[PDB]
Amino acid sequence: KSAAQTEIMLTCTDALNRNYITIPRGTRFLAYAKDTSVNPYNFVSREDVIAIRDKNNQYFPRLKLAQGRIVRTEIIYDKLTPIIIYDKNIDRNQVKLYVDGAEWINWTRKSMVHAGSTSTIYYMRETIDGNTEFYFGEGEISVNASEGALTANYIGGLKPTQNSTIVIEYISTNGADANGAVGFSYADTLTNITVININENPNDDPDFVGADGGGDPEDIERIRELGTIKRETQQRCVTATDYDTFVSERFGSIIQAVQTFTDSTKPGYAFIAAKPKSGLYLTTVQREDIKNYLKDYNLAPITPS
Amino acid sequence: TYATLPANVYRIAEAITCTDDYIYVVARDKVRYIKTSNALIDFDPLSPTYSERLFEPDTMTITGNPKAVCYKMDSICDKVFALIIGEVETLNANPRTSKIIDSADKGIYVLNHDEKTWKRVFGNTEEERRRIQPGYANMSTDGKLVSLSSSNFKFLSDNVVNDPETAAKYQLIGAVKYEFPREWLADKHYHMMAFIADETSDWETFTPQPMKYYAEPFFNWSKKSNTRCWINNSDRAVVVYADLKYTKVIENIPETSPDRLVHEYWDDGDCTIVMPNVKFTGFKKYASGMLFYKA
Amino acid sequence: GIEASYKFLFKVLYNEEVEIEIESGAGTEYDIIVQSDSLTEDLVGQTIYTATGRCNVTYIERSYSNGKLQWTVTIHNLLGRLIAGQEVKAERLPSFEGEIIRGVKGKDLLQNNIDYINRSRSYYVMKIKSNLPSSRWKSDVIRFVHPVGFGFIAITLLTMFINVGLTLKHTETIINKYKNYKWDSGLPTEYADRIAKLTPTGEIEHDSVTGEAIYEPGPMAGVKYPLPDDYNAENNNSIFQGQLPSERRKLMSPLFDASGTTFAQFRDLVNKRLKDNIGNPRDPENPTQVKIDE
Amino acid sequence: ESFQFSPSYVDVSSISNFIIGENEYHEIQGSIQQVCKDINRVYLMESEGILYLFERYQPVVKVSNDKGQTWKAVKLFNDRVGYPLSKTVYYQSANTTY
Amino acid sequence: DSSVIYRAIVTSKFRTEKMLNFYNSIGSGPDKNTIFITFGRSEPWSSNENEVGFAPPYPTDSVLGVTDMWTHMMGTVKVLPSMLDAVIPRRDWGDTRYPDPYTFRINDIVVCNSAPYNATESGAGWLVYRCLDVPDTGMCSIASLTDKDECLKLGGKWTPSARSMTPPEGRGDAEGTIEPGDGYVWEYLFEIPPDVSINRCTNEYIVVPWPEELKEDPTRWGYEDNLTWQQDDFGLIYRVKANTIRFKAYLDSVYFPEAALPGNKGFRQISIITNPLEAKAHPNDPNVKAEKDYYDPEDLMRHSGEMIYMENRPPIIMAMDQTEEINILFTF
Amino acid sequence: MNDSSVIYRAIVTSKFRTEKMLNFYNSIGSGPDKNTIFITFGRSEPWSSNENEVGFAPPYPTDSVLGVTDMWTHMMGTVKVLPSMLDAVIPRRDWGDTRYPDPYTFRINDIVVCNSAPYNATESGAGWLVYRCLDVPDTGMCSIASLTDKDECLKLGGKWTPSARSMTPPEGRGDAEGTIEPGDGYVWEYLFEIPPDVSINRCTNEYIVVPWPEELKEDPTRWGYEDNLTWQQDDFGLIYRVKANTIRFKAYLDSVYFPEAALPGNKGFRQISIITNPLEAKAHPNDPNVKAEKDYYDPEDLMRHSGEMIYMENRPPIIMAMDQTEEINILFTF
Repeated sequence: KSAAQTEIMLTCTDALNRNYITIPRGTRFLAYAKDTSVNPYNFVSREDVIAIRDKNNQYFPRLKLAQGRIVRTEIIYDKLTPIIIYDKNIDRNQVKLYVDGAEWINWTRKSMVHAGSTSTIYYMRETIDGNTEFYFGEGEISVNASEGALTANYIGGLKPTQNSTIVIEYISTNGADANGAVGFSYADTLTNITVININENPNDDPDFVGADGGGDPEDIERIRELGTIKRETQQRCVTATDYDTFVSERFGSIIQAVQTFTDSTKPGYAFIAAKPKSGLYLTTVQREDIKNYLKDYNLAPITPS
Repeated sequence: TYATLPANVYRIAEAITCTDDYIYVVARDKVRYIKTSNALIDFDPLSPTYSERLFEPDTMTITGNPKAVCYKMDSICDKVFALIIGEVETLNANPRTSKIIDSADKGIYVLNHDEKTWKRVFGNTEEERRRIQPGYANMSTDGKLVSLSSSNFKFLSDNVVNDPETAAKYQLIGAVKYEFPREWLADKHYHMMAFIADETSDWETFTPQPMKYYAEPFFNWSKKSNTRCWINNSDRAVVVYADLKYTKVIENIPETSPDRLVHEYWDDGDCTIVMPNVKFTGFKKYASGMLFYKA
Repeated sequence: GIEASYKFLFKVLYNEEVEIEIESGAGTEYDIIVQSDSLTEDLVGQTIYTATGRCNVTYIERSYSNGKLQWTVTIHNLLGRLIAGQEVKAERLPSFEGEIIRGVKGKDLLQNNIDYINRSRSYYVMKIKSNLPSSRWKSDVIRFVHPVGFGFIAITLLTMFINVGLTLKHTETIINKYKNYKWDSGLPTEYADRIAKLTPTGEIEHDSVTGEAIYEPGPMAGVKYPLPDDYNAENNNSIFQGQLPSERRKLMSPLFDASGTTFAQFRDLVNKRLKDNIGNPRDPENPTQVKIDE
Repeated sequence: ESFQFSPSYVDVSSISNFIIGENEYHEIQGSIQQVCKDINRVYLMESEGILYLFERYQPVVKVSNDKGQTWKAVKLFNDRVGYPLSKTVYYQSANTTY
Repeated sequence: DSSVIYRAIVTSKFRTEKMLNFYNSIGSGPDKNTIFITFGRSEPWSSNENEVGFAPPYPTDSVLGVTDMWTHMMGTVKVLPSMLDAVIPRRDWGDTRYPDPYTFRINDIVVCNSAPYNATESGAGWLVYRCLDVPDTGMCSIASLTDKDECLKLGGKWTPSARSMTPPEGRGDAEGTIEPGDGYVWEYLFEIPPDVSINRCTNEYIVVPWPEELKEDPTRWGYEDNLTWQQDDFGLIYRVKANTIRFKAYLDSVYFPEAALPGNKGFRQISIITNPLEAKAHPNDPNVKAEKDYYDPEDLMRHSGEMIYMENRPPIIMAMDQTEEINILFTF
Repeated sequence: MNDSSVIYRAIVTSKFRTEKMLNFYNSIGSGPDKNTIFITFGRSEPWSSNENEVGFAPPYPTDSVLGVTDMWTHMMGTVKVLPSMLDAVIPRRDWGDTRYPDPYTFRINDIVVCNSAPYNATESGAGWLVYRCLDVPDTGMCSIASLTDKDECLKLGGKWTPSARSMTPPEGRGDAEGTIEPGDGYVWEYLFEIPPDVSINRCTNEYIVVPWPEELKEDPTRWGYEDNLTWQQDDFGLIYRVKANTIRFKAYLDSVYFPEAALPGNKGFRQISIITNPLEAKAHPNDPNVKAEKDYYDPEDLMRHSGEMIYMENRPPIIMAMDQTEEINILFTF
């Protein structure tokens, strides 16, 4: 179940003139949705903002946003009982599990190998009953006595040490039924803030309604995806037409008309030919930047050109 | 300005202050109000009075200690400080450059104005006062910093307390564990600290903060060009050029005169505005967005 | 098949050990500018070598300076440190003769010779170059990893990880105070011990414990005697205080009236000695001090 | 690279938070030189006018626009200058260096 | 127990000096030790060698364990001071292959600028930063407490619960603060030239310069500019608290007279001996201390010098490729 | 890493522990390269309310600069440790003393001294001869640590308490090559000489001194060699064969060198460090700099925090009254 995102820039002032205002992550924005309901919907922010103070004292936080509540449910880790939160309104996109006293990156889909041993990456899966499991990797940082080296000993993410604290946070949402928007009513009691107005359409976009994600996906649409997994080579380019697939998928907003051709008698290169959608030759810090993001995948010998 | 002194501070000079409205000079803990522009002057034949504007008549002479040998003094916005070391050498008059000793009343001294009297907010106690040493101390100030300077950190009183737990697992009957009061102290050699305090307060009780450049307090502040200079003990001279944004400010000329490329036309309405093709090179951050025109 | 999959493989299956492999692969790139005619493109992908070093060419982009022709070639996976003034001939299309200026130093491999840098040329073979007997993984690198078109040779490296630096525990530090003797000296306050038994530091030891002779207390305690009613030659103030008191507050001073003091050196005060608790067999029995770590 | 722009941004100050900048820095380009015989007594002031150095007494000062690569000696102090008790000599505000 | 008690701990700086003492101890003249690496042990032990696990004979330090060794020694190499180097644990900023990519303890040296995902300056250099502070949020270290400062008193190690956006960008101490944005106050310390990093630095450790190579130029190391209240503070090997040293040599450098044996049958045990005497025909000769470059172990006197380290390992057969590497990283 | 397919075995032996120590002392010397050592003295502050007593103890120092900085604040004076004062030691077991628990015995490899005392004195023109160690225990009667027993179980197991006394444990200088075995079993292996002058000076109730190489190689026959054919085997030197593996240095604190501080009431509260390679005041800061070679520098003139602090300790009172010298012994295994 995917919550409803949006982006709003806000105008706030406060008694203190402090050179940089800051808005904490968790906040409370009350929002009406037309059609389906009457009673409000609770929007909570995401990440945080800084902005500045300029001319007549004003602040312009651009902060992003999402619907639903926020919950912690700390408990404690052990090597046997899996975490397994319960409420099915979780939004598996927005989560920060940190729990270690430090934040770990959500690895849910990066594949694996790109993260070596002891990497802080943690995983998650589905369950047979419909819940979510936060299970971590398997590996330890243990070091010998007479050695002294670090020596990451296993594969996957670093397994949290026993009895170590855990606290996680996810966005529990009321569902896609809140798709829409009305005037956002600021509540979000803070230290010193006065919210003047809110313009829910920054960037001066075209015809606009408060955006969202969908609800739970359908059933039959699930089956056609695994058929599109096996046939899809993920986190690699093994073919001459695979480079043209990844280069054009991401960078197609700038690059256009790519082809890659492998030349015998010069094994180990696989030149690719890319053209800008704007100019003629590829600029530096572009040609360089196209050469990256293919180093994360690549393969083998045979490195790009 | 020119000439010198109320004639009490003649020769025997100590530091400087510009402020904005008018200059400050100090000797033997004295002062002068010399106006930066449009001070009083007359040629009435007393003193050379060459139309070199004479100073304001009076003087403040902070606290009760003559020859108190105030150290370097500096200013930002409208306010000053004038750190004094101590001493006076314990004997009145005499040069202030020899045999400095430790005396009471040492402090930064403020000088919030309109009372012509200086408040002295930093050292109120031997704890804070001892932190200043006759050697190796400076008040130098980058814009909105006023770093002070120090060394000679020592655990004092509450820095050691309690330790019940060490009495456990042992018989010791008593123990003393440090509280590690946090004061940013430099690495390298001659570990240095800083009392830097800024805004948020009205200055007023400096508190320890990280020193950016390692003896930022020893630099000679400058306002025009807003750079700070100093000399490395290796005999090299170091420069800190401060900072800038990349704003070009394209084509700045008043409406008068030719050579202005950007200008606005009109034909039966229908605005047409023309620009040179702004371009620039060298910016070393990989960041992009508008060229972002603004006035 | 992609690099860093090996590093994931050897973790999972063949031993636990780390791996490092280098072919003419992906890697960091360096900038080198070379001047020649005949440098017409498609050299990208070839192997450039000089007398000193060997390398490959990623990107052929031209530079601009008057005279000759100067290209800035993007070079990667360099080994052998090509240097200015070298004649830089390409392996094939031979026809490349040129000169390098503004080179770079990629890699060492001890003595630098175009002959030695090749030895037997690896060409496109790949060096798995991780630990291991090489017969355990060799079956498993093929099948689950590696492309079918590359050479794949195995070589070994060894890492000792000597752990020295344990101990260095400083053991016990021990200091003991002295009452010592200088020609200043002055009035004692009474006396204690100072001799027992015969003349020559009487009855040397008991011979049971050997060492130094026993000491009997002798005259025990009382007033320090008035001193010769002045005791101060100049009535001076000696070291922060007058001579008549202090200036010799020491309870132990040579009188000339006993053989207790001997000569030179110092007398050690054994009543108070800071005693290392844990140590060699000898040890001072019940210890005076103890070292208890945090 | 951050900062999705919008309209409704009114004053530059408001979005001034996102602008490319130099973060400042410090260099050396030192080694100075002595004026008169006193290497300790010299002073240093850098400004728009670049690298003024002062003697304790003698009015002759040396100036370099090359950032210490080469020094040139000149007059223009034409007085005993000063012997302040710490370091600073040049102290300036709103131009008007003195 | 009632007695005077004193609580004392040797400082970590003691180690780095001890490390600096082992270096400089390599030289030609007397009072300068000379270290050799020895391999030997051609004959295989048991038949379970070449299998998995099974362990070797555990080596002993007695006189019997030394005597046989000298009988089996296949070849040796002399360690020159140039091929020895200081090393420290490297944490690449924002690398996902090592724990806590975006978070950092109070003081942890972290290299940045190498590989694209960290950019900062260009012109390479592999910049390094100590990190003097952290954002304050998240529970840390002993018991519970709450706030950073109180967790910094009473010992404690505070882990920031907020990822640190962007690498340290500047050339001088305390590059944080000075702006409403977050981040914390990294402190530049030196630089690593690109040329040395491709050779001298592996991915586990980054070299830190001996207080010698910093002379005959500082600039190459990016140390050319520094606060330096002292005329020099020249050696920074103390600043990093460098606790360890690392050795590297190519097996083409070690000398095997036979030249077909080490390849066919591996050297099963490696040991490093100090101060061997040259071959003496009879005990008619004065004692000389070993010099020049190779020493076929025939020319070494038996038990000639003392041996600090023995290793016993399965066969480790070696190919003749001009690159394979010794390591032997000391932790001093 | 853990549980790897290959498993290797590495001793690190003993000698590395000693040889590493030798390199420490092998440059203490005079010059720019030789990094001399300086000890240092303590704090004047009462350090607490409960200060003088047996229970309780100073707070545990901290290696951080926040603790490095307070010493140079609270420190007075630094005595210097010459190269000659530091010395390498051994626990000094001796046969015949009744004071120490076990009179003779001395199982397997142990160091003995005799001719040092009333009880053990023999053949004395040479003073202490005795650093010789026991090559083999005597025949049987060893009941060792476990169940098994016989002359076997030293190999699979621990050490032998021979249960039989030794007699005539004095010995000659030694047998040619290998050494003497006077009595029943208890073969003795003669280890150097130790003349009397160095004894009464640089030994103590605990431990004992061994010469460094560069002395013995320089001068046999004072420390008494040329009896040893195994000498020419591995050059002179022998700090290794003794397995010294420990170093202590000491310092004389004389209140004369610090007449200030030493007044009626100085309480010398804790803090007593060590340090390395300090520097002079420099006069005015710009100047060249010099290595500090002069004894008992005052705290001022040292360039606060010059050199690096190599050791720390806290001893809560001490005393440090005038005319009473102070002798500090500190013992490291490096």
